[PDB]
Amino acid sequence: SQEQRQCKKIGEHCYVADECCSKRCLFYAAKCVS
Repeated sequence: SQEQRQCKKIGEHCYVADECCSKRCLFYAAKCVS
């Protein structure tokens, strides 16, 4: 199958890493960063 689900990609808002589907969130950046 092929499912397309995204929580928060690069450039999104998030308070923690868990909040970001990519797990690239930072307390300073507050946004998913590569």
